[PDB]
Order: sequence, then C-alpha cells, then structure tokens
Amino acid sequence: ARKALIEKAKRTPKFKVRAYTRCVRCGRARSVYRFFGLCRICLRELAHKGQLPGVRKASW
Amino acid sequence: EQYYGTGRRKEAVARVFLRPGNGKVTVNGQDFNEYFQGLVRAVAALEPLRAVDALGHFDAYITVRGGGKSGQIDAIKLGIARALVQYNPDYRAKLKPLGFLTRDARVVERKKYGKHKARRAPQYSKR
Amino acid sequence: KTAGXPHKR
Amino acid sequence: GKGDRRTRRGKIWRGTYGKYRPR
Amino acid sequence: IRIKLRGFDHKTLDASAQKIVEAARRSGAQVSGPIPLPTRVRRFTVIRGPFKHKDSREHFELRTHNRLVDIINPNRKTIEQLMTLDLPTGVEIEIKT
Amino acid sequence: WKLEGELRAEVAANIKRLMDIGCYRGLRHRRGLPVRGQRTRTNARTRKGPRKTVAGKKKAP
Amino acid sequence: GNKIHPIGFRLGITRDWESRWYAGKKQYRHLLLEDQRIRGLLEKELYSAGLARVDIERAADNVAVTVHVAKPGVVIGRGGERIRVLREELAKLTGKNVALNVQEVQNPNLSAPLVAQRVAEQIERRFAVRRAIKQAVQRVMESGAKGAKVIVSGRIGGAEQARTEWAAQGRVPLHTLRANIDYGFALARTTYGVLGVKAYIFLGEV
Amino acid sequence: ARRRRAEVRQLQPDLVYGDVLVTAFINKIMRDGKKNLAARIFYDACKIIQEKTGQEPLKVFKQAVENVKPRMEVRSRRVGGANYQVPMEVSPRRQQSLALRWLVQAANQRPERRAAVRIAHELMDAAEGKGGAVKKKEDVERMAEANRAYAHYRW
Amino acid sequence: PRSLKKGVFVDDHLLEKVLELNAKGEKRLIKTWSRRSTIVPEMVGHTIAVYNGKQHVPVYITENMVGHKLGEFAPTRTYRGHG
RNA sequence: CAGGCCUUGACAUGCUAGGGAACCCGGGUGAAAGCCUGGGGUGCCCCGCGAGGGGAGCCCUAGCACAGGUGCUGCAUGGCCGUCGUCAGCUCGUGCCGUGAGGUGUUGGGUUAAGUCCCGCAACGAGCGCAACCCCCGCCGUUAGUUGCCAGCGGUUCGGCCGGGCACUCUAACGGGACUGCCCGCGAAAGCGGGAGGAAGGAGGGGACGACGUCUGGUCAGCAUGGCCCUUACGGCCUGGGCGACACACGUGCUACAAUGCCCACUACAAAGCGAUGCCACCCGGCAACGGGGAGCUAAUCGCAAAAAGGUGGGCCCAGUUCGGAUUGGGGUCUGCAACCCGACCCCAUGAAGCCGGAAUCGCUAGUAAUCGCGGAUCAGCCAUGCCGCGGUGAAUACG
Ligand SMILES: [Mg+2]
Ligand SMILES: [Mg+2]
Ligand SMILES: [Mg+2]
Ligand SMILES: [Mg+2]
Ligand SMILES: [Mg+2]
Ligand SMILES: [Mg+2]
Ligand SMILES: [Mg+2]
Ligand SMILES: [Mg+2]
Ligand SMILES: [Mg+2]
Ligand SMILES: [Mg+2]
Ligand SMILES: [Mg+2]
Ligand SMILES: [Mg+2]
Ligand SMILES: [Mg+2]
Ligand SMILES: [Mg+2]
Ligand SMILES: [Mg+2]
Ligand SMILES: [Mg+2]
Ligand SMILES: [Mg+2]
Ligand SMILES: [Mg+2]
Ligand SMILES: [Mg+2]
Ligand SMILES: [Mg+2]
Ligand SMILES: [Mg+2]
Ligand SMILES: [Mg+2]
Ligand SMILES: [Mg+2]
Ligand SMILES: [Mg+2]
Ligand SMILES: [Mg+2]
Ligand SMILES: [Mg+2]
Ligand SMILES: [Mg+2]
Ligand SMILES: [Mg+2]
Ligand SMILES: [Mg+2]
Ligand SMILES: [Mg+2]
Ligand SMILES: [Mg+2]
Ligand SMILES: [Mg+2]
Ligand SMILES: [Mg+2]
Ligand SMILES: [Mg+2]
Ligand SMILES: [Mg+2]
Ligand SMILES: [Mg+2]
Ligand SMILES: [Mg+2]
Ligand SMILES: [Mg+2]
Ligand SMILES: [Mg+2]
Ligand SMILES: [Mg+2]
Ligand SMILES: [Mg+2]
Ligand SMILES: [Mg+2]
Ligand SMILES: [Mg+2]
Ligand SMILES: [Mg+2]
Ligand SMILES: [Mg+2]
Ligand SMILES: [Mg+2]
Ligand SMILES: [Mg+2]
Ligand SMILES: [Mg+2]
Ligand SMILES: [Mg+2]
Ligand SMILES: [Mg+2]
Ligand SMILES: [Mg+2]
Ligand SMILES: [Mg+2]
Ligand SMILES: [Mg+2]
Ligand SMILES: [Mg+2]
Ligand SMILES: [Mg+2]
Ligand SMILES: [Mg+2]
Ligand SMILES: [Zn+2]
Repeated sequence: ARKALIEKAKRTPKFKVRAYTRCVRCGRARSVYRFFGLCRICLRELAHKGQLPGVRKASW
Repeated sequence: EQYYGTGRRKEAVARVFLRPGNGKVTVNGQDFNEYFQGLVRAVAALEPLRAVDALGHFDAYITVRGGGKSGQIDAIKLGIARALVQYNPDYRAKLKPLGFLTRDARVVERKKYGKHKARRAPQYSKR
Repeated sequence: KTAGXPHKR
Repeated sequence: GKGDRRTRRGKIWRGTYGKYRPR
Repeated sequence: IRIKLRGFDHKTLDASAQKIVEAARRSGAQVSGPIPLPTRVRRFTVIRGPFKHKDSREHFELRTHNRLVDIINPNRKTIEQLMTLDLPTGVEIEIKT
Repeated sequence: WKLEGELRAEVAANIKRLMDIGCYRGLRHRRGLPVRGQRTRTNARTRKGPRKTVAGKKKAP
Repeated sequence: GNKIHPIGFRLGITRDWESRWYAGKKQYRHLLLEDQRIRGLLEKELYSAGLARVDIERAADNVAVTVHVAKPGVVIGRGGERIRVLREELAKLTGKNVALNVQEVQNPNLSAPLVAQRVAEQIERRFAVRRAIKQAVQRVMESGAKGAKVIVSGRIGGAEQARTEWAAQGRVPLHTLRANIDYGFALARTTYGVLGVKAYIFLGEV
Repeated sequence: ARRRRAEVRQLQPDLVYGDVLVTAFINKIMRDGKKNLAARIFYDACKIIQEKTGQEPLKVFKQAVENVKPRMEVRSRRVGGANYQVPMEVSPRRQQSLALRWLVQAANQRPERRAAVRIAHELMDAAEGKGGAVKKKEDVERMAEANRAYAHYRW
Repeated sequence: PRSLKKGVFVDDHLLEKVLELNAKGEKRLIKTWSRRSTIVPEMVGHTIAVYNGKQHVPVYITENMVGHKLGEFAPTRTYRGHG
C-alpha cells in the first residue's frame, strides 16, 4: 500500500478532513513540513545538497 | 547638566542619567522604591557611589527595559558606575578594584537536543 | 523475524 | 495545584480560561 | 517613495540596498539610509537519522532579512532611473508611498 | 438542590440504568473499569483497584 | 556512518546554493517543487553530456537554469537544435520564461560529480574497482588539485560480502571550512545490486 | 576534581549587615531560586531574635554558627579492602558549610508553623548550646572520639 | 458532545429506512454500518443490526436507551477475562 | 481484521481495436465504494454553399505488453544514522633493523584540553584526526534612523501623542579587540605560577564540526537496490472495526502529599517565535468554554499578549485539610460529514490514592542544578504531562 496511497492523497477527498499531507518527493505521510512540502528526511538531503534556497545549518 | 552610562546584564539594558541633586532616583517614570518595592537586592544597584561617597550628591533619571527586575538591577549598578567614571575619570581606581566596571557575560545557556535543559539529562537506566 | 503479509509471526 | 482545572493555577497550566481565570 | 526589499542572502540584499540608495543619491534629493529591519528566522529541527535515533538532531534556519530605504523628494528623474537597475535574483523589492 | 442520600440515589439510578440497557458505559460499570475512555494497559488503579500480581513469562538458563 | 556532508557544511562560506531566489511562505513549496521537477528532467537527459551542476535563478514567471557541463555539444545540438528542443519541453512544464544557458567545465577531472560518474560508469562495465579508484585519484592530482579521495562501497567485484575501498592523495581536510572541497556522488547499478561512489576533490584554501 | 582543586566561590555580601557569612546562610535557606523569599525569612527572624532576647541579631547568628562548627569528623580510608572510620580534623571551609547546613535542616525539623520562627528559635537555642544542630555537632564529634583508635590512618 | 446548534446527527440513509417502516407497518430487521447514528424515538420497538467491525449485532430499541448512539449497544471487543 | 466490491487495475510508459469520446451537471440502487445509468456537446487541417467524412489534446470500453506489493532477506546492498568518542588516536612515503610476521617513525624526558608543542633519538618527512578558518553570547567603533528610540527644547485630549531630533536603547551588516603581546619568578625550551592593563586572560562561555575503524549495530517501512515470493491477489476501492484491549510486569514522564504552602484581589519585569479559508484588538450575550458583531495588520506598524515565579493587601491554621485533583453523575461549548468505541475544553456535583516512598537507582560543577512561565514545528481538532527552542529567579559543593 504505497503508490496507490501516494496517488489517493493528491485526489480531492470526499471530505476536507480525509486530506492529509504527503511528501512530494518520497511519499512520507509522516513528519511533513507544510513550508517545503517535504519530509524531515528529504528536507535534510536537499539542505546538505544546497538545493533549498537560503536554507543552511543553524548554529548558536 | 547630565552624566550617562549604559549598563547591560542578561538581556536587561539600562540607561542611567546622573544629574547633581538630593540623591533622588526614578526608574521608568516612577520612583526607585516604587519600581523595586520588596526586592531586597534593590539596594545593590546604588552601590558604586558608596565607593566614591557620592551618595546624595546625584539625582538619577534611569530607564530600563528587557530582562528581569534583578538583571535590570545589575545593569543599573554598571550604568551609574559607567557614568561616574565619565563624570570623573579618576574614579577608575577604587571602582575597578571593586569590579564595578565590568559586565558579566553570564547568560542563559541554550537548551540542546537530547537533554531536558542545557545540561540536565534524561534519566538513565540500563535495561 | 519480521511480520509482513503471509509471514505473520 | 497545577492539576486542578477548577483553580487559577490549573487554568494557567492547561492554558485555558474560565470562571476561575477570566480575561 | 517607500522602498522595502527582502532576501535570504543579506550580502545580495545589502548590495541592492546600496545601489538604490545611490540611485537617488545621483538624481533626486534626500535618501533615508538603508535601515536594517530585524531578521525573521524560521527554523527546522530534524531527526538526523532516517529511523529511531531520536536524541540526534540537526538544526536548519531560513533567514529572511529586511532592509528599508526611503526617498524623500522623488523628482521623476529618479523614478525613471530606478526602472533600469541590476537587481540580483536573491532579492525581491516592494515600493509604496 | 437534592443533596446527601437523595443525590446518591439518582447517581446510583443513572449508573444502574446504564447497566440495564447494556450500553458501552454500563458494561464498564459492571466490570469496574474506566468509563471515560482511559488506558487500561497500565494505570486505571483508581477505577480497577489495588494490584493483583500474577506470575509472568520466563527466560532460558 | 558519522561524517557530515561536505557541501551543506560549507554553504554560505565556500559553496553557494544551486537554487538562488527568494520566495514567501505562500508559494515556496510550489517553486521548489518546480526546481526539483525541472532538475529531474535535466539530469535524466543531459547525463550523456556529463552534467556537473544545475543553477536556478528566478525573478517572476521566468527562470535561469544555468547548466554546467563538460561537453556543451549534447546540450546545444546542431546550431542550437537540442538546446531548443529541450528549452521547448522545459517551459512546457514551467509555463514560464525559461532561458537555458550552457557553461563549460574548465577541467572536468577537477569536478567531483564527474570523477564519481566516471568511476560509477567504469564499474558498471565490470572494471577493476581497486584500479579505477587509484587512476581517478591519479587524474585529479595530475589535474593540479591539492588533494583527492574516492570511496566505493558495496559488493565490489560482485562479492557476497560487501566491502568499502578507497584511495587518496595529497590532502583532503573535511574539518576545514576555508578549504574548497568539491563533493559528488554517483550510484552504479550492477547485475548484483547497487554500489556507491563518493568523490572528494580538494581545490584549495581561500 | 582530578586536575586542580576547585576555587571557592566568593559571595556578594548581604545588603544589610555587609557580611558574607550571612549571604551563605541565606543561600542554604533558599529553595528553587527564591532568594527574595529566602532573605526575607532570614531578616524577619532577625526581628524576632531582637525582640525575644534583646541581643544584637548578627551577634547571635555568628555565635550559633560557632557552636555548631565541628572540629573533628569520621571519614573512610582503605588499607586493603577494609573500610575504616578515621577521625579527621575539619577544615575551616567545611566547618562553616556543615554548620550552616545542619542549622537550616535542624530549623526545618522544628515544630513552629512558620519558617522565620523556626530559624529564629534554632539560632537562639544554638547560640546557647542547645538545639538539634548542636546535638548533631556533638554527635559527629563523638564518633570521631570513639574511633580514635584508627587515628593513625589519618593523612 | 455535539453542539445542539447543529442537529441531532443521523446518517439519513438509516433514518430513511426507519420512517418508511413506520409508514408501512413495521417490523423488519435493519442492517446498518452507521454506529455513529443517534438513537431516536422513531426507532423505539424495532431491532437494528449494528455492525461492530465483524458482525451485525441485533439491538432491540427501548425507551430508556433513546438518547444514546447505536454503537453503544454493539460492543466492539471480545474479552471474557484472563486466566 | 471483518464484510461489500474492482481485475491493464489508483498510477507509469507502448501497441492496436471499437466507441469515436472532450468537459460540467444529474438519476436508480447501495453503508459507501461500486454496479447501472442522462443530459450540456470537440479545436487541428481539411473535401466545406452540399450529406459531411476522416486526422488529432484528451476521454470511454475491449485486448495485450506491463503496472502494483509498508510481502521476505539490513546474513546479498547504497544511502543515511547510532555507538565506542570529541576519546588522541589511526596511518602512509622513503630510509634503517629483522629469515619472517613485523619493528622503527608514533618510543623516551618535559608539556598540554589534544600524536599540543619543546628537547632527545636511525630516522627524515608527509596524510587523516587535534587545533584554526564558520555561527550565537560578552566590550568598543563605523554605516544606517522607520514601523524602533526620546537626551534636550516646543506644543501636549496628558499616549513619544504631534513638532523636532538619532544622542541614547535598539535593530543588522562591516570592522576593532586577546597574542601568554607586557612585568615578576621558575625553565634547556615548550610552557607553568603570579601580577598589570582591559568588557574580556591563558582555548573568554555555548554551538557547528565526529579520524582509520568497531559493533556481520539500526533501517529492504522514508527512498533507493540484487535476489526470492504474491498476480481476478500478499495488488486496488470502500464502510465499519482494530492500532486506545487488560489478572499483570518494566521504562520515560506529569501532578502531588502542603505553611519557604494553598486560595482571592490588586500590581509589576522578559526573550524567541508565529500570524490573509491567519492572528484577531475592541464591544455586546453568556458564570464560562464560546458565540455575535467588528477595527487593524500582507506585519520592529496591527494581533497572539496575560508572561509566571515575584511585589502589595487579604483569607485558610496543621486537619487527608481552603493539601492533593484521580474517579464518577449531570449539564454544556468547539472542531469535524461524523466525537459509541475513541477528542479537547467549560460549568455544577463527586473529592480516590497519596503524611515524602523497600532492595535499588538517576541528573547536574555556574548563570549550571532547582524552580517559574513563554513560543514553535506537526496540526480541523486533539489525548503535548512529549519534543526543539526562549528567557525570568537563581544556589550547594569539589579535601581528594
Ligand atoms: Mg491492501
Ligand atoms: Mg514504493
Ligand atoms: Mg489531518
Ligand atoms: Mg503529515
Ligand atoms: Mg541583543
Ligand atoms: Mg532556565
Ligand atoms: Mg519547560
Ligand atoms: Mg484545591
Ligand atoms: Mg497561547
Ligand atoms: Mg527522549
Ligand atoms: Mg553527534
Ligand atoms: Mg470518552
Ligand atoms: Mg477523553
Ligand atoms: Mg481519556
Ligand atoms: Mg481505552
Ligand atoms: Mg539471474
Ligand atoms: Mg549492517
Ligand atoms: Mg547499512
Ligand atoms: Mg538470510
Ligand atoms: Mg578535544
Ligand atoms: Mg579508540
Ligand atoms: Mg588504543
Ligand atoms: Mg618503510
Ligand atoms: Mg633488510
Ligand atoms: Mg639468518
Ligand atoms: Mg610496517
Ligand atoms: Mg621521534
Ligand atoms: Mg600510538
Ligand atoms: Mg608502530
Ligand atoms: Mg616503541
Ligand atoms: Mg600534529
Ligand atoms: Mg548612530
Ligand atoms: Mg574541528
Ligand atoms: Mg543483525
Ligand atoms: Mg533487527
Ligand atoms: Mg529489496
Ligand atoms: Mg523498499
Ligand atoms: Mg479506529
Ligand atoms: Mg502506539
Ligand atoms: Mg508524561
Ligand atoms: Mg515513574
Ligand atoms: Mg501554530
Ligand atoms: Mg502573584
Ligand atoms: Mg478526603
Ligand atoms: Mg489514607
Ligand atoms: Mg481540599
Ligand atoms: Mg457525562
Ligand atoms: Mg472519539
Ligand atoms: Mg498532613
Ligand atoms: Mg525524594
Ligand atoms: Mg516536595
Ligand atoms: Mg561537567
Ligand atoms: Mg510546583
Ligand atoms: Mg490543532
Ligand atoms: Mg496544534
Ligand atoms: Mg508547550
Ligand atoms: Zn520525503
């Protein structure tokens, strides 16, 4: 239950509650940031890669 | 007509204006003992002049924002001690030996990932 | 060893 | 204490308001 | 003539602030200097590993710096010259009155 | 207001009819189990009572 | 299982983003998805041209897409034929003004993603992994670099026991921030599974 | 504390009597960072201790501290796997610390409802040689006298 | 519970079956998967087969159970104790 | 998991074939999915006054190829992570010694947080590590003066409110600054002690950063991937259920057992963040949750907002209580299609255990521990007492 579920998420749901976030890149239904539309894993991979504008490792 | 110092300590910043007078102080638009009422530590912000005997010779107009009422106090204690050496550079000695000329960098340490606070750790238990 | 489908466990 | 919703400290603890901590 | 510009890289942001402030310093009159607004920070804290390892993280921030420049007396020689200006891609500008 | 013994009558009467009809709450007043949807895997000791320890599963020597 | 990524470690210092633009919380994801969706198509096609980088810049309803490459030929095409045929298909997904460019790679053997891809490709052809590594390092140092290290990890030669093997020359100080270290990864699929090639090229300190 | 021995923190003298020993004693009263409340308790008792028994408050405080400082205590040493009770002379730093610590603890064991009264009476009883904190000092001094046989293991 | 500014909630497709019965001279067994339906005075006297995830459980409706929900009388877990 | 359904399939490319569909609204049945169905009616280019016939986005159905699998193998793998360990280490080139594994260098004296340096030496160099370059904090400067600031004049509905100004506080970019650089002493040196100056002194405090490798450590369920297995089913859609069960046992936590406390009223002082189907001032209804109005702000402007501990005054008087707030009855509010299973919140009533915890065991060396509140991510709501952050108050102790 993966590809059918990554496709059903894009679909408009019978009710606005059944809509849930989903990583655009890998398809994770969990730990999905609204801002990037990514998940915590892909977010880390693209940040280290430099393909996320302005984002960088924070240090304080 | 004025003598100014900037006192900082722990997110609290102080602007001290020392004008000659009866020894009357106000802080943020109200009286000293009105703004520090009930805080025994309050009498420590006016300690530097005790070292130069300037007790009742200066009135003080002082504003403070940020931090907390005890961090604000230590800022005042540095601020007036910073204005006095501006008024009288000779106040260098007898003030620096009393450490009134320095600001402590002692601020809150950041919380870190995998702890409860900066150093308090989650409880350990093998098995 | 790891339940998943038929193998269940 | 903080566990009693029917007091001010409890309302603060759960971050709610009511008769026992109004605005 | 109220001009605010934004970006993630401040070096590109402060650069384009110095350009425009000197565009009105050529033709025009009074510039209100490039005043820096407080930086708004959106942070992201992630479990550093793909599985299980909760007590190991990694922090990421996204900084959106803000600069403000005000042109006092416009003089449409400036309002013309501004149309031709090299504005890098890392900066987005907004103008009101 | 109705008070003391009179109040306890209606509290009893409501619990009893919850058990009579056989709703999910009345089933939990039967068995003395938590009624407001709490966990029973642990805790529940106020509603369930003092612990009744049992022999467990063992390892190999 | 411990070392941090060498680029993301130096971003804003010795390395700059491969997507340079501003956006707001309203359409940041929509644009970033576009970058990824665009960058997906490019690496798929321009692979045979040896794609070493994709730069993206944006203003509004327009985009840069500066493609660095070792062989501008497979990009431009006949008098600018492929460069058009792709730019056509490009904005066919962007719906914007997509102005593709093509920058030449000075020394390809001084680019990390290329060295990794040459080794990843060489081992798909069943070449001696241990040798391909030493040669690649040898080329990068002959190309003047101040240091190089190359890592292949997996079932080398198809062995059942997985293994890691590497070679290095000069110096590669990953802990040093002012040290420009180009990093690049290439993944080689084989009859027996996936291998992983890490290339580290140390250009110099700034 | 392997490398170097630690440094002893110097305390800001109190804003009334200007005495470090007073500041240290308030810190032993303080719980959860409430030094304001702490100093407030200590001073209220100074009132009580000047009302009852009209001596000077600060004078009663210091003498009570003196009557609670232990000059000898037992520690542990080795010689094989054995665990001896060795009588040791108490350092001035430690005499003060144990005296202050036992006072608050003895005070809080008292039955008076409010905190300042417990501290007032304990400081009074201690300055006259009674109280739990003095009974604790004499108790410690006894155990070092009994195990005086093992005094030759001292360092 | 549900805001009374909203309605006493019934899935309609069940209330439909109930009302046609009252008109036609009930009874009839009623199989529903709608546990979330609120019992309602038009249901008094019938028996409703409420699904509990595995089976449709008959529930004779009485006056004293009118205000409740349907799933309350089709328990969802079989337990019968330990040991 | 149960049951009702779908069979080139929810999805990818590719091949035909019939309809020849595009798109948007309906109907019957049904829990829904599904099955059955009815209307609004195709641009390319064309033979076009002709009936129109084809070609094609894209659709529908039939049929293939193939898709699909969070099925298995982390003992086939990539990638990433944990870990030893921020421990001072692991090595290489040539030379020398040894038949050889290998040794030497890297040992030794001294030194340091450190294979950090000094000195010595069949060793002489070099690499990965250490340190440094990077970030936050502490002092100072410069450049800036609105939405931030108000020192001093001028008005002032008495609110930095208007004039005025950028001094200051600030905000945010670039610089300065510390080097054991100076003095004394020890020393062969590196360094060590002490002192001066200084906001800061011996790496200033915190962060980012994790050597060759180890655990055949973790992850085939984020993703990728070899191989094995399923193909009207281990794939796919749906409604409902379960993931929340409960004789029990363990971990991590919240709230407490009270007077340095609890309650009520009044009154102060933060920081970091967040906010256009968002934050929502202010007003009214309501004990209230909230509802209804209804400004302002794409936000150093308007809002979240009250910070809490604290300060003042007042009450309780050592009680299982004006401690504790579990459990349960009843009544409501909000989100949501829907709160039975199985939501949060408000109000009335209920007011359990618990009198400081057996054997045992954990954290922390300073703005730390303890305590006090604040925000954010996820997010309709929320079982968050969790996590990542933020500041307020602020200790004890280190002989060894
Ligand atoms: Mg399935
Ligand atoms: Mg998949
Ligand atoms: Mg949701
Ligand atoms: Mg999600
Ligand atoms: Mg600051
Ligand atoms: Mg704190
Ligand atoms: Mg907290
Ligand atoms: Mg109470
Ligand atoms: Mg809030
Ligand atoms: Mg944890
Ligand atoms: Mg780590
Ligand atoms: Mg419930
Ligand atoms: Mg509940
Ligand atoms: Mg519950
Ligand atoms: Mg339950
Ligand atoms: Mg084969
Ligand atoms: Mg493994
Ligand atoms: Mg692995
Ligand atoms: Mg196997
Ligand atoms: Mg170290
Ligand atoms: Mg080791
Ligand atoms: Mg070793
Ligand atoms: Mg050799
Ligand atoms: Mg030889
Ligand atoms: Mg021989
Ligand atoms: Mg050797
Ligand atoms: Mg040597
Ligand atoms: Mg060694
Ligand atoms: Mg060796
Ligand atoms: Mg040796
Ligand atoms: Mg070295
Ligand atoms: Mg200035
Ligand atoms: Mg380092
Ligand atoms: Mg294993
Ligand atoms: Mg395992
Ligand atoms: Mg596999
Ligand atoms: Mg997989
Ligand atoms: Mg469920
Ligand atoms: Mg669970
Ligand atoms: Mg908890
Ligand atoms: Mg516990
Ligand atoms: Mg939020
Ligand atoms: Mg209060
Ligand atoms: Mg009781
Ligand atoms: Mg009892
Ligand atoms: Mg009570
Ligand atoms: Mg109820
Ligand atoms: Mg529920
Ligand atoms: Mg009691
Ligand atoms: Mg205890
Ligand atoms: Mg306690
Ligand atoms: Mg420590
Ligand atoms: Mg408490
Ligand atoms: Mg929510
Ligand atoms: Mg939420
Ligand atoms: Mg919170
Ligand atoms: Zn993802």
